[PDB]
Amino acid sequence: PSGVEGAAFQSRLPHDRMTSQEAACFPDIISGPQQTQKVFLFIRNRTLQLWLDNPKIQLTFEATLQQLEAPYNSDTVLVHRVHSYLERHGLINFGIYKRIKPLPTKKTGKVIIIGSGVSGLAAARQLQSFGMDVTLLEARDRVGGRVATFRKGNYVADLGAMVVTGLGGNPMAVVSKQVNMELAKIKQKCPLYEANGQAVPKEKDEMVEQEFNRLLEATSYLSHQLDFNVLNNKPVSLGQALEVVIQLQEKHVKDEQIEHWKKIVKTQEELKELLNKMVNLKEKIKELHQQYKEASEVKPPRDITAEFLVKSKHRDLTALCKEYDELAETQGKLEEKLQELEANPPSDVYLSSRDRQILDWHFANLEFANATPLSTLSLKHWDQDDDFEFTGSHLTVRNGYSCVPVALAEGLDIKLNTAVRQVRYTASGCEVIAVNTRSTSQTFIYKCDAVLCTLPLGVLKQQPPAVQFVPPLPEWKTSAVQRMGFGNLNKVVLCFDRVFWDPSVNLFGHVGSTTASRGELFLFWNLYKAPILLALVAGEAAGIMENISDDVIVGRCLAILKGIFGSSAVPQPKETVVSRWRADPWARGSYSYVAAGSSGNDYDLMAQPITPGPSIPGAPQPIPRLFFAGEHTIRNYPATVHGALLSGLREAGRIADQFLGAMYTL
Amino acid sequence: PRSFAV
Amino acid sequence: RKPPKGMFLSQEDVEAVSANATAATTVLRQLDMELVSVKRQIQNIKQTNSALKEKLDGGIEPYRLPEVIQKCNARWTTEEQLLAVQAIRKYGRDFQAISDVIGNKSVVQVKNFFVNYRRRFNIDEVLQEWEAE
Ligand SMILES: Cc1cc2nc3c(=O)[nH]c(=O)nc-3n(C[C@H](O)[C@H](O)[C@H](O)COP(=O)(O)OP(=O)(O)OC[C@H]3O[C@@H](n4cnc5c(N)ncnc54)[C@H](O)[C@@H]3O)c2cc1C
Repeated sequence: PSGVEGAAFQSRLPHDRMTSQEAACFPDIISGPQQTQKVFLFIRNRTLQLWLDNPKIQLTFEATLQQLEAPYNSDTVLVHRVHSYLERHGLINFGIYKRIKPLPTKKTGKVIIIGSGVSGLAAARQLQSFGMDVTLLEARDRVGGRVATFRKGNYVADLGAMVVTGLGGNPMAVVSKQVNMELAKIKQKCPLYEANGQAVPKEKDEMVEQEFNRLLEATSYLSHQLDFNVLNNKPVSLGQALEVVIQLQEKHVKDEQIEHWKKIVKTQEELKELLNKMVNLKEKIKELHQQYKEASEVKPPRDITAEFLVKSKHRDLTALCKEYDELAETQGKLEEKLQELEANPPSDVYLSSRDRQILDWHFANLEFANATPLSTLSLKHWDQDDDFEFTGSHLTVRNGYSCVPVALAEGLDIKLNTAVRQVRYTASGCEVIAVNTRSTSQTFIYKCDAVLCTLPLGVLKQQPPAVQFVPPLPEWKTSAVQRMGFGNLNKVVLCFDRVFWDPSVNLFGHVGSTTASRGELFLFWNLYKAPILLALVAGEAAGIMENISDDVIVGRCLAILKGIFGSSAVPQPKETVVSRWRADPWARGSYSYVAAGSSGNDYDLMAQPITPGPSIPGAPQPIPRLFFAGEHTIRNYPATVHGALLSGLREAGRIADQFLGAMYTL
Repeated sequence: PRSFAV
Repeated sequence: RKPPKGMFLSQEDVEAVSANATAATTVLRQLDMELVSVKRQIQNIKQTNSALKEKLDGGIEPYRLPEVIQKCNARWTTEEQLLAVQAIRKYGRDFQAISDVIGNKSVVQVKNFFVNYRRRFNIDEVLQEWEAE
């Protein structure tokens, strides 16, 4: 799409329909006449277009009305309501841009933001934009959180977020114009290499992949059509479903063979009855010939009964010979019908040990995508966020993704090396207690109106708690925390002095020996300027490999690489880094997934703020105090950078509405 | 999520 | 609506392969046995048929009698009549067999004979005695 309607698309909004959020802010319009709605929609779309066409400078209300035409520029308060709405909820003027209106003289309200990940930073910038007092508390000695970029000399490699998953409707598309990201497209061609270290033939590579894709659609069919979603009171996982489907396919292979040989025995048994009939006939033909021979011993002249006997037995012999020929005719037809069936049998097996191994790579890919064993993913919901996927090629931040959080961090009060230990929220306000990570006995107290918690789901999951909530988080919130899945996936960065791989290939796979190890170093990435190869440890392997030293892991890497490129073509790496995300105390994993027994609806529960009880009993219902952003709080874009980014924009909007009021709702 | 898959 | 074509999944089968912990391996075992059971039954009848084929070796070639080519005649020689009466006694109403025995009479001429000499050759008695056997 392009034009005004394209700007709505690039902002994840229907161009010709009002969203649920829009209905809340403009209930007058959406309940009103259809004509007004279309006016509204155009104003919204046009303003978005204006911002998107030039996102390096702030778009003021004045500048907006300036570029609007009649009859749309007539109602100036509608234009102001729209512009304010779009500014509040971070659809326009978000990220890094030159400010036309200088920051307000004095700040209103005070917000403490826990964590300076992308979600934290995105919110911070917005709240400061709205003229609030904002301080971020970060346990690490750097901003970015799960956006981690290794830098040494010329080597640059992301250990966390790495891929921009398409610019089509991506908020990162805006950011990429504001921040100098060297975005490079990823050619999706991925050659596979078996355990021995030799390429999978294009014969297999396609016939296995096609079967994989066919197997997934099958699980989807089991989920929706057959409603196979709960088994023995437990919720069915994607893994279970895939197993069930495969087994049914192995069953069909055998069912086919059984009914094929069953066809053979019936033909063979028809031949048996025909041969028995033929032997019994030759038996009689043999004897009847002898009788004719003996009857022909009576030489002429002979009486008529003796003549009759000769004639009679002659008829009876050619009559039975007629039968035998027709039975020998049938014999030839049944005998070739047996060579027909024995010529082309049904398939011998469903998948060979070589096939099943290549299929396991395809499963490992999925286990990398969801950062979890397929036995944990929800059958019904694992891919619920599919509809909201972006369009366009996937890209890599060639100069390292960290350039983004670092850029967002510019101009914000961020306390590094500050580990939040306790969050206290009451009717009158909040206090946050943190310690210095370096010397833990040194204590800090932060008093604020509102707390925005961007603690990773893994951190929120910790047992015993790393962060204490006073009062405890409500049942419904903590239940969502347990139900939701927080996965794990790790990276190995190999830095060489020379390129020994195919420079035109961005990624190549390695096929493991077992199902158990399908995720172990199963994929390699060639993305960066410097000679760097990046290897993935996914699925079950991810968790186990964290208890294994870097040297051993780098060894297994070189082993596989030598097997593929030549034993003396793979040098010793100059620099090596191995991530341990589940081990990391400020992450406790990689990113969330839809666990079995969870749904997309749990993500909504995560985003819902907390309102404390009253101080004095009988005092009025208080303001909401504790707010939640983060990758794990956005139903439609979970486990991503843009998803985090957006959740931060979301909460900043919600907090500003709560503490500065919404003047645009009138 | 699924979109990460190669 | 429908599963991918070639992929086989029925409501009945899903329940069967998930009924318990190892019901998956059980069902696949029964079919593995059923396959061997049928597969050896093939070689068994293959062996039986091979033996029966060895008996039929030679065909029926040493037992064939040459073609008796003779044109159809209108006249009933006394010989042919006596052949007929005897053929009726042996074959009954099978006019084709009786025609083959006499040699030079058409199936219709045989049927004519049944009517023509019905009284003089007591063909009633002759036929009722064929029925007696
Ligand atoms: C290996 C890997 C690869 C990935 N690849 C991609 C990709 O290609 N594309 C993509 O879109 N996404 C990717 N992601 C996910 C993406 O990086 C995250 O979803 C996103 O960065 C999360 O941001 P956040 O602000 O929600 O959480 P975080 O970035 O984790 O921010 C939370 C912050 O809170 C801090 N913190 C934790 N505990 C405390 C405490 N007690 N006190 C104070 N501070 C605390 C942490 O240090 C952290 O800075 C990947 C993740 C991993 C692990």
